[PDB]
Amino acid sequence: AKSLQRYNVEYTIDNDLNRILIHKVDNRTVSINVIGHQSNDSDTLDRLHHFPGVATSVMFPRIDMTSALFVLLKNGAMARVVPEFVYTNYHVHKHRLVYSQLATFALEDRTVADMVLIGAPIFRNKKLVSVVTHRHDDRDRDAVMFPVTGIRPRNLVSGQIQFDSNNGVTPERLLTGRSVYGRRQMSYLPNSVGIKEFALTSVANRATFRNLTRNVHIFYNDDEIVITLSEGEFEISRIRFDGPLLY
Amino acid sequence: KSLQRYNVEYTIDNDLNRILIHKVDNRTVSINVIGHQSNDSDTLDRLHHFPGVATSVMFPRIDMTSALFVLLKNGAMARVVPEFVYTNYHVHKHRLVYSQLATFALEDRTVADMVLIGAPIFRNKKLVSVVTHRHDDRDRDAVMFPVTGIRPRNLVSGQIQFDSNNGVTPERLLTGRSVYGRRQMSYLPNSVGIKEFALTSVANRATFRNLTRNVHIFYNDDEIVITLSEGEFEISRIRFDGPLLY
Ligand SMILES: [Cl-]
Ligand SMILES: [Cl-]
Ligand SMILES: [Cl-]
Repeated sequence: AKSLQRYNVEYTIDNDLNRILIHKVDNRTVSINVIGHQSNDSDTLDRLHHFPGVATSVMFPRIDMTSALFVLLKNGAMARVVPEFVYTNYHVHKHRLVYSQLATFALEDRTVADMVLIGAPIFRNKKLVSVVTHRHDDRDRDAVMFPVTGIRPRNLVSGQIQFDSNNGVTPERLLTGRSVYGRRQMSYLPNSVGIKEFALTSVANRATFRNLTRNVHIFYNDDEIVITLSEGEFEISRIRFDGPLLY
Repeated sequence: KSLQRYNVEYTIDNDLNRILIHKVDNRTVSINVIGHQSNDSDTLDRLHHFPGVATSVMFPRIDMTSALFVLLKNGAMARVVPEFVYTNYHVHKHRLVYSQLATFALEDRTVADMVLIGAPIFRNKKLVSVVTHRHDDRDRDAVMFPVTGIRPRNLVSGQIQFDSNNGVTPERLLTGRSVYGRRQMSYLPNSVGIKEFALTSVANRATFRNLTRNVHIFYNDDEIVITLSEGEFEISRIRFDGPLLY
């Protein structure tokens, strides 16, 4: 297999897995690995930059929500896209959650969207800035949405959380009439003790939960994301910011 | 005797240059402007906490385009638009409460000096928040006033429980340094340098397990980094836009 080239990127197309593999950037060998929401926990990813959905030996710089980018298509042409939307994505590697709001572009033409392969280079002023990781067919917008992973854009939030649990992180939809405390979402009144008594009881009993297994939960709806870190049932921390969550 | 404006009953305290709100919506309330560190009274525990306040009344979400009216010491009101974003925080009983907040600016310092700590802030003739902190943004040459309450859309809020009795003291992130956990360091030694420090701390994670939890807030004009650490091991970080109200 001989490598194709575009701008500062040498790559190949893998038709079995329907992916693009980047072999060189700026004239040297790189490792750019698209991760699902959960990595394989390989030690060799430890020494790479992590942004949601990717572990990369190459820095992905900050983009804004107004400048045009060019994403490489399966046929060698490129699509001009403006990442003016905001979606949140995440992955877990070795008991560390990496999450961020990310600038996100949309493709209304699903013929073009199907030509965008996992791992496809995303260019800004003829230099690689990111690669295609995840996609989400948005019902309400009737468009396929593509986050552009990399360094946190201005006006958005990113973070990381170390936890203990081996089941990883699985986001859960926040049901109507429920509020979150720690690991749990509950209605205000009992039935289940109810969120107000639970939160008060968990805080009062802080010392019994000290040093127990740390769990991270991600509660989402269309409008809001809540991320909590808990030990036992005690909520060590919470973060709240705008959805949508790419999931 | 109490003064009354819209749904609020209040008094002006001249000795302390602050406004005390006694009633909202025909009932007795407790609205307490907190510094960056509360006195840790148990009576604040059952109140709503938003940065700089503990309040028995809900402060609803505001947007950054609609007009608000802040009550002045002379009984008149200033029309303000909270179009700016600042971050504020306070600590109550080893819990940090922080949030980006919609913030208005007063360029006229004579009017700003008529805005008192605790002054009611009105939206459509109903209390929505109160004046808490202010900041002379000598860059934009205006006095900035956060409007504390529920996190506005597009902004971030959070809370972190920690152990240390010394509270949280923000620190300016110096040029050429990067943060890991409790520390900001340059990349190369002279100490150990942040790259070597972060790797060693992550490798030695189990040696810091269950040690004292500290929260640090690292800031410059453009960015705020908030970390939670046990010993030197960074449990979590969050990064978002400055400025910090401090
Ligand atoms: Cl590049
Ligand atoms: Cl981060
Ligand atoms: Cl919060």
